[PDB]
Amino acid sequence: MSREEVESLIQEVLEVYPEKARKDRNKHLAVNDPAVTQSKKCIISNKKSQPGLMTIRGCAYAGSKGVVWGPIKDMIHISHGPVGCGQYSRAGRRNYYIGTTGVNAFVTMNFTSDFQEKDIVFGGDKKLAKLIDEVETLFPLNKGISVQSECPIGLIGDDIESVSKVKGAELSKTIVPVRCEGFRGVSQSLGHHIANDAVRDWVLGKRDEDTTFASTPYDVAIIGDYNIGGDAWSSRILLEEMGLRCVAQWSGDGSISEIELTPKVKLNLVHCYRSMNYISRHMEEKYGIPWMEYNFFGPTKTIESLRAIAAKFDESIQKKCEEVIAKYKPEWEAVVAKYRPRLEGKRVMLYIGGLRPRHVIGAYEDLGMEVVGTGYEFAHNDDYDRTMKEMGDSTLLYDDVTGYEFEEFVKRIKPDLIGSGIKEKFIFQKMGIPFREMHSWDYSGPYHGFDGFAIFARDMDMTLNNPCWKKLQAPWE
Amino acid sequence: SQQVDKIKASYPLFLDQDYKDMLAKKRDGFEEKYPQDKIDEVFQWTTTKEYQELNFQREALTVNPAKACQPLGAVLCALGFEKTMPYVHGSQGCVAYFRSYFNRHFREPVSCVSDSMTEDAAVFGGQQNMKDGLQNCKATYKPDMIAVSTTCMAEVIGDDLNAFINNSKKEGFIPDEFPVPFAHTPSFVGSHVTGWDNMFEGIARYFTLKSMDDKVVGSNKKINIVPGFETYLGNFRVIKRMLSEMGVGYSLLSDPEEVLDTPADGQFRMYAGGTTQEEMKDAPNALNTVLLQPWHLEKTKKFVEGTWKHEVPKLNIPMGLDWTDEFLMKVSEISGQPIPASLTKERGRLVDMMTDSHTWLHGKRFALWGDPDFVMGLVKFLLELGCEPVHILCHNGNKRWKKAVDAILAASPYGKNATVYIGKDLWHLRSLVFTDKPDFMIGNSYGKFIQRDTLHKGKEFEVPLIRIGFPIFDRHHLHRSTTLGYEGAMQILTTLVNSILERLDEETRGMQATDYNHDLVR
Amino acid sequence: SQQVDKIKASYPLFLDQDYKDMLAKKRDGFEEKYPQDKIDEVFQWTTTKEYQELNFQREALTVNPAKACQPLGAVLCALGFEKTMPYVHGSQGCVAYFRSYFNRHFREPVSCVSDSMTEDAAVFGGQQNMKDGLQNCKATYKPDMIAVSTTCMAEVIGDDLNAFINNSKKEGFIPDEFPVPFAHTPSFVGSHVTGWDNMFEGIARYFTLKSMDDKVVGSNKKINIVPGFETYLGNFRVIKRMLSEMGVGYSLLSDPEEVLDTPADGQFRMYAGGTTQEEMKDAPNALNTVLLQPWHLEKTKKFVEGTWKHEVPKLNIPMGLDWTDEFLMKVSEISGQPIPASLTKERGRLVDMMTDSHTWLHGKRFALWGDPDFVMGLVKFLLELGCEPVHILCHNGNKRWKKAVDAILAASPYGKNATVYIGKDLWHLRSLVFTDKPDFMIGNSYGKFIQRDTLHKGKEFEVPLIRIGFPIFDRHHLHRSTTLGYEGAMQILTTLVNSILERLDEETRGMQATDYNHDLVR
Ligand code: ICS
Ligand code: CLF
Ligand SMILES: [Fe+3]
Ligand SMILES: [Fe+3]
Repeated sequence: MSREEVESLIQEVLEVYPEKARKDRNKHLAVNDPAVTQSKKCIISNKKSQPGLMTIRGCAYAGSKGVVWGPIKDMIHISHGPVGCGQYSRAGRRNYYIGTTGVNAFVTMNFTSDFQEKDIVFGGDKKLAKLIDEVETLFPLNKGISVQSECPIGLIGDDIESVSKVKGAELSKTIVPVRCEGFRGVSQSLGHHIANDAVRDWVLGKRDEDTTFASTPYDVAIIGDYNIGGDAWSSRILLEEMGLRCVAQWSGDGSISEIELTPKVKLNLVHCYRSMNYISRHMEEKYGIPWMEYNFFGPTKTIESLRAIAAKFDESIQKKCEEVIAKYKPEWEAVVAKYRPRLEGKRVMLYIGGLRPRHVIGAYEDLGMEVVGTGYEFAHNDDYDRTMKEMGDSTLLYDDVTGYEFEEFVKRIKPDLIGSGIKEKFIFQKMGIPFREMHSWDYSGPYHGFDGFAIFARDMDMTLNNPCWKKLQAPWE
Repeated sequence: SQQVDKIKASYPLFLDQDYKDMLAKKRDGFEEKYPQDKIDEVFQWTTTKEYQELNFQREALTVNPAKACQPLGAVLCALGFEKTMPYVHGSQGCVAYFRSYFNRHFREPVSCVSDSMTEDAAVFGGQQNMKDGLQNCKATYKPDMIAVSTTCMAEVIGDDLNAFINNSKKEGFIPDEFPVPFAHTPSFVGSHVTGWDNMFEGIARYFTLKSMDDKVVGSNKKINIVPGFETYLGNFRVIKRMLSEMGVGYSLLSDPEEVLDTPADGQFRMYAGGTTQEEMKDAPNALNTVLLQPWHLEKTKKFVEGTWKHEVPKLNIPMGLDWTDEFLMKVSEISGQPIPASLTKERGRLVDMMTDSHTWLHGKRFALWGDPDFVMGLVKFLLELGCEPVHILCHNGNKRWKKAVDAILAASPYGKNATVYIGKDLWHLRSLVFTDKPDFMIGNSYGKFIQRDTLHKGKEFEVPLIRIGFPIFDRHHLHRSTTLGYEGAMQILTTLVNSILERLDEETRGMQATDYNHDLVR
Repeated sequence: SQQVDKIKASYPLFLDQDYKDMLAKKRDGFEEKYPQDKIDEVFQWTTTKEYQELNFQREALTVNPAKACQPLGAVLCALGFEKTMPYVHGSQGCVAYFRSYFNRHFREPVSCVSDSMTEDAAVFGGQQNMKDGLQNCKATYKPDMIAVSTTCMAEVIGDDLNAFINNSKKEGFIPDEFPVPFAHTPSFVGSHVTGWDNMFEGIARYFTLKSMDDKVVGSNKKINIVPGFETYLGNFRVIKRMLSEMGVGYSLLSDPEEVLDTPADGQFRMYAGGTTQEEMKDAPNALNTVLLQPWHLEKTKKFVEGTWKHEVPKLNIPMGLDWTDEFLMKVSEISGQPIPASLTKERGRLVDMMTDSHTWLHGKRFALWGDPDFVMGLVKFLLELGCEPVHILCHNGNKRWKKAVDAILAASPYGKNATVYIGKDLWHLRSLVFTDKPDFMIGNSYGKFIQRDTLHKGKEFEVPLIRIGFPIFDRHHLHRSTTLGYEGAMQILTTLVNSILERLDEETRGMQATDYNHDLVR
């Protein structure tokens, strides 16, 4: 569509809101212009959601527990508060790991205090101490405990800092108290920030004086990759095939030892800027470790990222990077030859959280498809700044989009594919538009790396060209 | 490496040699993992009985619970009314979690909204959030009624839902005649079934407490049915079909099957079917009100008897032979309509399926968990099949329900080795199935981890999971099955016998070792 | 040794040490068994490509056939009429085998009778056997009519059924007005479906051929449905339900529905339901006749198009979306009744389930076998589900059906890797699944041996068996399922997707080895 038509569609969609809601939502919809380098002049981000408009955003408890701390496998994470949250967030995110669940790994488990009315009225400090004692009694092989605070804990002023400090000192254990109450902030981003602050204060500086770890000039840490079906492993195999040594993974398949060993690395490879930029900046300022953004979504982005990473080291690393690129070229070339004809010219609309709306555009372009509209759940203005460059002319940008807005935007655009979460999958499937879950990879994956590119292409081809989408109209209607 | 003609997903791609070598290198170099012998020792200890005593001595830690919070049930109850928008007063993360939960269980769109209450709203109150949210929801999604629930954050600070809604109506944010029923659903009290009960009671109060002057019992010659927290569309369908076959006028309140089974024909329907407002306004005029799941409909029962003057029958859930016949007989007595020949033929066919499968169903030891009414109905049905329940678990049960289940068990010789647990979680159940091993487990998708643990101990200690309950995430379209009535009994019996036969076939597939019992006819 | 608390059946009683030692002593002493390495070598050779070439070079030996003989289908067709006793002219062992087969498949009593022909009948004939059997059957079991079919013995010695029955009526053995339709069912021609066709042809001819002078097409404003050889009760139920819901008067000929699902009420009912003689006599007055399985109703089609003067439509079996749609449109066009909105909603629900499960269903390779029409419908549904059938087998199929299936496979991109086999048995299918391994097998209970062989080769070579078809002996109450129409499509889709997910869960249950993909949500 033309630029004058996207604005008309935006106005027609906004016409249904009341005055306050319309005025607020007019600031969150924009027509892309890659020339503009400041996203503040076109879109407004990181504000509170309008009440009663069916937002897709989550809470700070999600952004901390289910995002940052949860993937850590050797730790035990306590959902301090009522049951719901832990139950709703149990095993819903596919942060893959290797370990014996119930013995030394606890990712898919749900530990909760299960607050009652008497806990609200009288407190939860004694109950928390008893819970820590029972956790240590029944799960002796855990390497740490984290306390994720749910809303009531923040409201009633339960002092989990002192309980954590006392129990950790007396039991010689690392107990990290996290104030990730849902009502804090507007979305999962503040949960990311709180979890990063907890990591900085209670975990990161534990080995500040230990010098037993021998460091090589090829030490790297993957920052912000959470192994959604093995993406972290796929990236790690490429990084290790380059001659680089990965010491830490944050936090998919990550261990507390990797977090402790991170300050000894020579370079931080940040995948998700939105979630771990604060900890990357803290490490850069305190230990002098530089950090850089890398993207392993599609062959072009992967090759560019490998070359940029190899540019940070000596000639042997560059030679190994060239060897890896040459080795992996025929496979992704064959994948393109197989799947691009079936996917050429197709239009894609995306609505994901903080990073993936701009990171996956490269793969779609590698497969011959174009992105006609992308959007962020909770991303800040810097993410949109990076997003304007990657998106073409006259493409719609939306922040904190509502179900109504997304429904009519899709109705007016008629995209060939929609990539969003589980809360819009069936809405758009019943509309006759192929849908792909861009958070869990539709229980497939991994999609990062050369190995993940083939799975990505196969999944897009099977979802887009399925015979079921041509059968939604009865022959007699 | 990937071959384009045969692409591998995570399994079995990460079983390749390069990925295995990299995993081992990462582990040994940086994971600082405990030695494998220590891990095996700890697992074996966790499978023992001393660990069971330590686990059952728990007082403050809950591991893998089998329950949810009240607003989930409140939303499920609100979804059953015509053009009704479930509104949750509180934080948006709760609504997101509810929608994800119901999307995963039903594979259907689930409409729910929130006022997105923040820290300033937690300190100054949620009056402005309530006003703006009601106005915006009505303007945007245009529902005929908004049902308000609460999150724990609002309940702790004591939000006055009645005063907030009254002020919202008084300042013109909503029309004064627009129906906005509300209910208090504290998440630290009870569970999701309590939330369903609270929401239904609130809606019933809203449409019927101020207009009881012109109501007479039996005026409309109908029977009200309250289904409670139900996640099987087949139950609603079978109740309606049975009551239509008996020729009995019925008003099933809070019927959500239409909005949870919308067709895929090119358009998205936010609202479909549901109990109408006229049906609830005319509810007191019915001859009687029947509760399908009485053990979590206590407040509703109290309100109905106190206000509608309906003598609610003391009926169990229509699960199994005896209870389905009791339900049908009570309905026939209330309405005067005799039980027709079709239901008799269905009962005879079900008894003939029981007779056919009794040789394989007898003596089987079962561990089960779930909702109180559902668990007690399953236990009763297992008792009529000759099966032996061993571990009965209900995380949201109380002492009275436990006493009722104990009486049911003592009424039968197959309940001799059966113990009932209330307030326990699935870690306790794992300890139980490791110490006192049953043949099978009946529960929701959370028991697959218990099955994994039992398999890790050994093939002879494996306890297979039979998926009957809520929520089921790892299987598709199981929410379309039936649990209540004769049809549900046939479905459950077929599932159980086929699970037993599948396990037997798996155990006897070894050639020249165990295939002497790989019989063609079973 | 047996422990009273834990009494063991054959498995795992024979896995005990004493029984193991006894069996080892027997084998090493008096069996002259081949060495185990030789057995392993022979098995591995039988799993090879050269063994497949030798297996497909067969033209004189049949190993594990996938079909039965004509009198079985004749008996099944005769059981579908009101108070009709299936009479079999020949040997009693054939009747015993038929009753055992149908008792094992249906878990219900089956009534069939024989004249008990012996070598004396081979010397002379079966005239006296015919007369005595007819008289005894009429006296004892009081049938409304007797349908006569022949075994291979009666057809080899060339018995003349018409003359025998006319003589029996002439000499007072049976009343002259007693209806005794007959049909020739040679067991060396065709299969059970041919016997069903022949029996229905004989009954229709008996009731209509001589009384076509007062018949006018469309007088009764009804449509006739001939279901063919069917062993799924839900198929009859769904056809009746859809036709009644469309508002179409229908005359469903040869309904064995009620006699195969008799309720348990303390008494035995030999007869139940079935097509009435008035319906059979009034059939020529219908608007048209619809054959649900046209590929084994050729004789019936010839008769109804030549005698009844009905323009029978060229319809495929109503299996799957497209063919159910075409069947519904043809029924609507013949009857003039529009398609109801509820059927449209059911189709939309089927499409919704398809959209939900397409991700798991896509790319899966299936090897299937069974009757021609059922196999073709299954292939069509798999092609609409994004699955690739690879090994399509039909022992009782012909070249025209193979050409039609080839056209269907050419119509879809997912039929590129398919190959259709006719006149091949399950040993050929075993060779095929060893050579070109499919993900799953769809068929009757006879594929469990193939699954056992594949498991013996290795776990990663195992091809699980999905039990759809006839006969099913190792599972209970699968005969109550449905395969026709939208409801049967949903049931088949659910079975397929749940089998796939169960296999994935089985392959991901290993701790620290493959449990990274043991996802709670699928
Ligand atoms: S952490 Fe974030 S919503 Fe950066 S909360 Fe969310 S596993 Fe999304 S776009 Mo789900 S900021 Fe990760 C994300 Fe991106 S859970 Fe995953 S897919 S790259
Ligand atoms: S915004 Fe987030 S998810 Fe909401 S409560 Fe707060 S931390 Fe948790 Fe928890 S038990 Fe249920 S789901 Fe809530 S109502 Fe409370
Ligand atoms: Fe759906
Ligand atoms: Fe039976």
